[PDB]
Amino acid sequence: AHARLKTQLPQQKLQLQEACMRKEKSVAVLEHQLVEVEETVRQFRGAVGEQLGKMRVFLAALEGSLDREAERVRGEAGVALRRELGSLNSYLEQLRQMEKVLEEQTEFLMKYCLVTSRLQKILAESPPPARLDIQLPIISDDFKFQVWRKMFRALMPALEELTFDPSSAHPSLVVSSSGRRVECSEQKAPPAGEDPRQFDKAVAVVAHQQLSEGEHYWEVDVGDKPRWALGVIAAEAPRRGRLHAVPSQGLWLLGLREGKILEAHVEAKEPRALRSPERRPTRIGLYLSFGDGVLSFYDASDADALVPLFAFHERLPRPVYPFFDVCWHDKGKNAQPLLLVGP
Amino acid sequence: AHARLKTQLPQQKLQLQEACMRKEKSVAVLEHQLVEVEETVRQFRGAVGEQLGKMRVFLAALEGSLDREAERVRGEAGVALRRELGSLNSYLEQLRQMEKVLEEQTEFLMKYCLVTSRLQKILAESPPPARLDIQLPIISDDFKFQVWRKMFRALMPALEELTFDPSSAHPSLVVSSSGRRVECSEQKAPPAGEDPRQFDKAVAVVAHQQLSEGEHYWEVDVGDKPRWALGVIAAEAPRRGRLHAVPSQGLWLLGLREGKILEAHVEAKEPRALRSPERRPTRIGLYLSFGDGVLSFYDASDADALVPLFAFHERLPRPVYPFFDVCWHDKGKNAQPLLLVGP
Repeated sequence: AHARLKTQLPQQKLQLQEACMRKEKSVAVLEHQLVEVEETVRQFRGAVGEQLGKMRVFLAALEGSLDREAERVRGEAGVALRRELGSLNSYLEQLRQMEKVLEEQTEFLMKYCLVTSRLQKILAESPPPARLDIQLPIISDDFKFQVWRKMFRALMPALEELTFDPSSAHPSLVVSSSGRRVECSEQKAPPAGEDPRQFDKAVAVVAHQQLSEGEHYWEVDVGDKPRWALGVIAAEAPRRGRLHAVPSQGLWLLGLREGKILEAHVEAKEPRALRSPERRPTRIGLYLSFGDGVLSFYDASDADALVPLFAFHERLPRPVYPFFDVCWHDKGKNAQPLLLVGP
Repeated sequence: AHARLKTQLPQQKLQLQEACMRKEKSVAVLEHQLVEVEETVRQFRGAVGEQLGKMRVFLAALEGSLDREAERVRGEAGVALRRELGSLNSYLEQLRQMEKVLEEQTEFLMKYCLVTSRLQKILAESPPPARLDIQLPIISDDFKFQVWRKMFRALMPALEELTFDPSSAHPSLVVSSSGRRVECSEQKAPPAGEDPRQFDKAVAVVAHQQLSEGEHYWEVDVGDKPRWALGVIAAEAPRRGRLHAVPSQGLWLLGLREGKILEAHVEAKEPRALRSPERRPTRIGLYLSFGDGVLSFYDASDADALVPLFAFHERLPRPVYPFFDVCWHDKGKNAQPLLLVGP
């Protein structure tokens, strides 16, 4: 019995040592967990400070602009009214000199004609009364709302530097040397090449830059173009031949056709039409955020107020090229170009 | 000739004195004009500072709330993980004591059973592994937009203290003692009195307070009430008998009828219907600003995001009572009350 216990005791000692090692590993895990919680709280504070500081720097920029405009208009008004005051003071000094000369028989008769002529000239040279016109921008109760809508365009990041690929371009379309303007050519196009990257039948161009992650925003000036489409195309999605404008094939579109109808190309038998704004879209900004997987099309005709049109909410694959369907030229009826707005 | 000139000279002196007095008056006008321009620039700076400081104090309040929540969750996590660390340290100390006891024939055999039993109890009392769960609110790219919509409710002023008049109330309607709840009574109403202030046939109540000038905002919880109307009534507008819901008689309404249809009562043959939100309105805030003459009805179901419904833009007369058409009780089908939301 003693030998069995003496042989079993090292096994118990080894088990206790293993338990102590596991406890030490758990204590190290707990310490690193506490450190990581503190670092996560610091990072959350930093990120919320970044967002709210973007809001604060927009507000400070607007306040500085308004204060500078008020200072400039006050300076101009002060300069003009001081010119008027100096002219009035000169006229008053001349009138006082004329009165002093009139206060001072032969010499009086000799000087009376000159004094009367100078007084008549001074009276006829009377400047017109000044006008109380100050044209600083007035701020009513609505003004804060005018700021609030104005905040939206400021919230979105800087316009993504996008350029048009000549290689992926449809053969009819010609891309300008700057890379921000594409338009259809009335002349006959060359036959489509064997390169699968360029579009065969869908008359469209995709931008050069490759959106990968994070928030992105880019604006397209459409003008008064009759029919077009703006959106994103999946990199794995095929391009040769006609393309179904559905998220399932890999196209997220906001195709407008026949001038008035603005239909968002959602998965269905037919792209369901949205409601047209009271004035036609001339400049539309696409906002793609990969973190929440949203793609929103904001009508930006006035840079102050951006009104939403449609927002896809499904998760987006990486990477999606921005996509611009300029469509057929239609014997000059659709010659209006889609141009990227650059900062 | 000399006598005529000598007699005419005082007339010229008096004319010069009058011209000098006019010039002095003009100089005083110019000086006061410059002072008033400087004061107007100071007042414009003060007003824009007030609006942008309202925005900044909302942003600072949100930042303080988020920072306080982060600090509280860090403190709770630290307390819990320190409890776990203390338990692990106690277990490690017990294991070290057991190992030291095992390191130290008759005495060893006597103590071996107790040491083995204590080691087995310590091994069986092993705490489960900790879980890395921190529930601070995560902020994605969308979070700033979540702030921006949240700014709207913060931009509007505090909820106007409004109470229901029992005297102007329709005879069927009963107003609670607090003054923020009105509902129809199933019992038969007394005959309408000769007082012209209360409504004869239009089943409605107007609030006690008299809006005079400036921005004002007040919220009504409608619940799931089938038919009602919210708006403003001109003080000069007659109330006895049926009232045409038009701005020309003096009623600005957002009457909802038959549950789904939400029609803004604009001047026409028929009140033109708006578009219904995807979920029914349960709480609607009216915003009246006399400076720009706007009356806007914002659907406020979530206090963060307020979506506009309709905005009258015509100039409003002073003073307009807020107006609440609770309509006929309809044998218990329309017994749901309209209650004013109070801060």
